[PDB]
Amino acid sequence: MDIDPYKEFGATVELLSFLPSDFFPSVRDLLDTASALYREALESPEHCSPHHTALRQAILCWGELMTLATWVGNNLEDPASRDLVVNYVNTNMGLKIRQLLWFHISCLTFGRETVLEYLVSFGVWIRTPPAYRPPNAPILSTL
Amino acid sequence: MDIDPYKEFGATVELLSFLPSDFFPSVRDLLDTASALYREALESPEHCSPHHTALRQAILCWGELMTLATWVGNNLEDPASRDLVVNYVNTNMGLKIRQLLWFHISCLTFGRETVLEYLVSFGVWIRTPPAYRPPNAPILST
Amino acid sequence: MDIDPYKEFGATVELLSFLPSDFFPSVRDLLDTASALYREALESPEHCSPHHTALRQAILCWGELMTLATWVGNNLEDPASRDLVVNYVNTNMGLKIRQLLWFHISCLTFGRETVLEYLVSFGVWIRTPPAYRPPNAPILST
Amino acid sequence: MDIDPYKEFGATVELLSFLPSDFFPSVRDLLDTASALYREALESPEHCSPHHTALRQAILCWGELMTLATWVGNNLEDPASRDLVVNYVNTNMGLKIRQLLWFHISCLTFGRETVLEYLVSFGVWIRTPPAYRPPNAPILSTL
Amino acid sequence: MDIDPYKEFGATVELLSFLPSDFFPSVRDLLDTASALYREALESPEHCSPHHTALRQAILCWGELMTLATWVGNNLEDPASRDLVVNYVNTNMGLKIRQLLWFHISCLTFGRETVLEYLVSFGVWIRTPPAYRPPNAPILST
Amino acid sequence: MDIDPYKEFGATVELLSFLPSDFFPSVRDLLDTASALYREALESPEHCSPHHTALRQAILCWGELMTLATWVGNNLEDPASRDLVVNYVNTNMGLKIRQLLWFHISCLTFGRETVLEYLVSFGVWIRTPPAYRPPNAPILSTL
Repeated sequence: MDIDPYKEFGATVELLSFLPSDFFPSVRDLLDTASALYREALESPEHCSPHHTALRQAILCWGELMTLATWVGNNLEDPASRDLVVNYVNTNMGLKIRQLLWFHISCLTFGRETVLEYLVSFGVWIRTPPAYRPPNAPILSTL
Repeated sequence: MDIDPYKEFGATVELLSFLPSDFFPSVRDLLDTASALYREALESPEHCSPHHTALRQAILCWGELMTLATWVGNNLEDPASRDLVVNYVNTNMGLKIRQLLWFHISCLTFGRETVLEYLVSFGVWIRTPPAYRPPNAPILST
Repeated sequence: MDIDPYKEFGATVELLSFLPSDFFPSVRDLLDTASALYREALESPEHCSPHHTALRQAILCWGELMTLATWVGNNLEDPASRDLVVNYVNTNMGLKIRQLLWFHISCLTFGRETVLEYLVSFGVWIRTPPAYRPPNAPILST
Repeated sequence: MDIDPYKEFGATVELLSFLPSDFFPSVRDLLDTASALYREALESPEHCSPHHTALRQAILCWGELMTLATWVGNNLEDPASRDLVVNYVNTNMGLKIRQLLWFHISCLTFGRETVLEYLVSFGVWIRTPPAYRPPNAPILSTL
Repeated sequence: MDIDPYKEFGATVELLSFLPSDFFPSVRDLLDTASALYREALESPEHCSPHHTALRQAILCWGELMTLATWVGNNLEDPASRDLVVNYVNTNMGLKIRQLLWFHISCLTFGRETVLEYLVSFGVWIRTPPAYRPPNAPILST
Repeated sequence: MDIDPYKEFGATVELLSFLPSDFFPSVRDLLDTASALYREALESPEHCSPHHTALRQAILCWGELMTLATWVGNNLEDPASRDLVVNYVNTNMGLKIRQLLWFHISCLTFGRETVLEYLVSFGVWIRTPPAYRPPNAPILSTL
């Protein structure tokens, strides 16, 4: 089927799109911030929000990838190739895990509302030829 | 953090262990059955349930794997290892995705409780000395 | 337009897929069982139910096929191909008519819900790794 | 058993009989008009009327025939014969699908009542030796 | 994003289809008629209706084509190819611009309901073995 | 008849002119965004607003071009000429689509008024000799 991981949460991949690669922080730091401030919840037996759920679920798919790597490590041979893989994992696939981890964690910290609004305004901005883009981009805050 | 896929849904990685690895059916079949009776919802724009959410995501996770699985086969020159990876993805990672798709699709179909009851009800059979283990094992149903 | 035989009756061509082709019994038997417990109604002059209506029509569709099946055998001179057709009719087209007669006669007999539940309840079994698939498969009944 | 596809709908094959071959329009156009103005319904999960039901069911038997043809096409050999079949399909069998598609669609558009009445009066007419038949036949309308 | 220019006006492209393509009048004609009885409005500063709005925009899209059209014959040498373009424009596209301008100008003239009613009406009549149909096809009136 | 696509939206082509043409984002982008936040509506059987309507219809004129385009690159023999047309479309006609797509998507996202004001405002900035045209420029968003 065609599942947009974002509909549920009133967002759509096309929207969450305009956020440029450089925008999301490190998978680590993402993970890091999640455990830093949602661990307890995340660990707990309480689904805490469709948001929380997804987050766990993602924090997890990521791990599996980490292992796919660590095994491609002590298993794939021709370094050159065993490396081709490890980077695909570590990068492309990573970048994706980043959005997810971002979109969620952030909602968890400013609210689907605040987050979505941000996304909309960020777009507007980023969609602007520099010639007219205000100097600095729109940072996400709590208001 | 140590997040258990199954904690919030009343089960636990430990519990699911009751079920023998070679028992969850084919990812395909799982996907197949999901789209067969949840396409709609899954596709809906309203979490229909934590189960729904989970399932959606797991489906999608598997998906990413499949793409990695492809680009690997389309970017690893040396077959030997390309194939080495193209399987691990397609097989081991598969197991996990398999458990997930089952535990959730299964609940969506029969009910967390029923499902959990099943898991327990299954252990038994499976852990029962061959001497006395019924011909038919327990099976989920309505 | 893409009309699904089974949409209005709460199922769907996809769902019925759960059942293996070589599982619907013989057109005969179907017809036989229909006339055995619905001749009356089927023959009545009041739709007794959308199911009834459908069934009536499907019975009749099969019928037309059978006639085509005959006139072919009585009008195609070259056996080879005459026989070529006389089978396709009698066999492939048959499958479909078979599913139909079953899904409807079955509901008429046990109940859309029960029937639908059955289909789902069946998938399971069928999709269950041989290692653990019960001896007896699920079966409809009262 | 002896099922008259028309009893259900207070009609009988003998009645629906007098309608002459030339009377029904093309299977296509029938189909065409159905999709043109009942598609939605027809597609929908709602049985919409014993009428609708039958219609779907027929729109469908027709298709199967189309395929019986298309396969007799890329499968039957001796053209001469592979053609004998394709025409039986396309004609005799077709003419029948036509009535059905007609009788239903029409009720769906003027009502079992109006339709049946028409049929009765049409008969009367058509059953008349030309010597006495009014010039033009009775067309079906909404009143 | 599947968008049917006709949905919001209670009609559909498949419906507008029902009428034979050759039955819609000339872009010119249509155009001239819109100007004939709507210039004012179309030109007006207040959308006078979804119809007006659509119609307006439609007149304008057509325009851009007539332009693309020109610049082509005015920048293209290979006339066969230059003409291929210049025609496809005036044909396969016009036909659409044709029905679109008709569905709207006609609605603004007789009324959505009617227009719609007309469509089925004719469509059907036109497909009726003449032996049995009103003598002369129907037409739009207030 | 001289029809201004913008008149009935209390603005005019001559006004939008304030915005330097090179400033509208990509048709894609624009489309992408429209879908990110209006698909649902756009798609619906309810005219939702002059904006929605105009917009639906423009989202289409585009496609008609993208199609004339495709067909062109598939029926014109002489390539150089093919590629001539294929650009004048994909590029020139495009800008105009770009304008609409923006102007409408933009009002639907921030409001005819706002949108209108933006223009006048942006105008000012831009009209301003470099010597004095400030750092950031006007821009719609959520502060």
